[PDB]
Amino acid sequence: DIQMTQSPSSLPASLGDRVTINCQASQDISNYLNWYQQKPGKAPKLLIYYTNKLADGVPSRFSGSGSGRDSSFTISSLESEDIGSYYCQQYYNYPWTFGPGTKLEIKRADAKPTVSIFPPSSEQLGTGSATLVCFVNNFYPKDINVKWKVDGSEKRDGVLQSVTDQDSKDSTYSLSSTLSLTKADYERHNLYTCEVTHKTSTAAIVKTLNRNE
Amino acid sequence: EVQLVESGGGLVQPGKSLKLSCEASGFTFSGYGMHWVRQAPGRGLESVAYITSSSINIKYADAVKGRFTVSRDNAKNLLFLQMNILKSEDTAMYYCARFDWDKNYWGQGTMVTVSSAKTTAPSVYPLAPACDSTTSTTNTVTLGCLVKGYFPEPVTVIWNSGALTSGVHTFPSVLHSGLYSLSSSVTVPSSTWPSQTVTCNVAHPASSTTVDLKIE
Amino acid sequence: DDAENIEYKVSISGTSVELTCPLDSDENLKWEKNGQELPQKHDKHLVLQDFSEVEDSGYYVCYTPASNKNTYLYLKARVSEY
Repeated sequence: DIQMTQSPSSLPASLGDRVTINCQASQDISNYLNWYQQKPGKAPKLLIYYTNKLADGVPSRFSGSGSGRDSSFTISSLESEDIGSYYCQQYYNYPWTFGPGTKLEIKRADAKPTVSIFPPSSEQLGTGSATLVCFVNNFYPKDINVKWKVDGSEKRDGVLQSVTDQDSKDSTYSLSSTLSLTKADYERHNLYTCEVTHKTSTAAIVKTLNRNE
Repeated sequence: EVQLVESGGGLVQPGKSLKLSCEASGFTFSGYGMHWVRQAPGRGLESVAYITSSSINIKYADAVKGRFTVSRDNAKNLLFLQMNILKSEDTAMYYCARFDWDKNYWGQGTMVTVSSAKTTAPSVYPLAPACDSTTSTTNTVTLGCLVKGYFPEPVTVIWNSGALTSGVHTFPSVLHSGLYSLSSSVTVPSSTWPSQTVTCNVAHPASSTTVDLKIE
Repeated sequence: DDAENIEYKVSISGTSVELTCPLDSDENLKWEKNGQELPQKHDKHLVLQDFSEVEDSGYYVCYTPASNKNTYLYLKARVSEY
């Protein structure tokens, strides 16, 4: 039972450039290696079979290389549609050992997030729960870790950050931060803040909301 | 033309049973070796089982070797996977496939989820401000929808009953305390709201609950 | 658990030499007469009509993209030798 090494497991790259992925097995696979393009939710498409050999109707640019205990793969000049997960898999012995999973991130220009802060719903406050929410949308680059400042004090636990994949229309991300709690701790403070930690603007921004308004 | 259809997955509690059943179309199935493959979310892709054209030789992946059992009916062109003694490892999406030397036939796949957890309906709460609700960002009211405590996945968020899909953002499910929860941004100018109805239609499959909470 | 992939059956009938493969019928099956692959030859049974100790003799490999166990088979007369 063989084993696959994919390097990298995130390849943010500009469009139209020599993107290279590497695969590595335990013992010799004797070229019986495949490559796939799994886009969104559904099934992975085969791209290259028997390493060198390109499959039916796969863009000329895609080049399967490497032999013996190793292998590689290269989108000659990364085009718009080539964005998504890439997998190497072996066919030397059953079970077909599969590769980890390299994800192609389309490198786009930079974008300033749009910070929207929300007060826990009236109906929710009534149920006991008082979970707070904040949105930071349409931004690039990737890296941001927004914080919660409940009356000047950063609330460490009870936070639930969630980020989307690059938006199809512009390749910009999105982020929702869910500050979970009840009226037990909520009814103790009045000024609420969302700490925007990004290079996109001059320094770092916040959007505040003080309970008594 | 060479269509494949994985049938009957969904939730199950641990150590139970499940029969997955792929259907072949457009080929000499009768005499074609078949595979069962899974994509265990996050954990990646995995081969599950392989059964020959005549069912003479069956090969299982080490992880399932034992508890799982592949079979086939060459008359009704059906590939079955007989999963028993299920784990949380076995929580994955399963596809049945024909693996050629140059071709690859995958089906749509059925999503199998293994958890001791009970089916939970979701809490649907709206989102809009009143303090630092300073006029309009650049002339844009950003509005949310919160979906607290639901199990199992998924849940569909339709803004304005699917009409308004222009500038919407529905962030993925965050599992906390064995229960997923999601958020949903919708952005229209201040000319659109509160002027018009911006209704958030949340729909869960399991609990079969369809909320339609508008904002205040 | 189940039994794996068996071994070759060389039947000979004067002119011809049949070659029952260790695998299954599979259709996706590949037959290889020493490096050089066999043109759309796919059943478990290969009939080497009018066999020649030079032309039809050699190393034989029957393999599916499953049992790539790449199990040889020598020939001419004495099968599975030097």
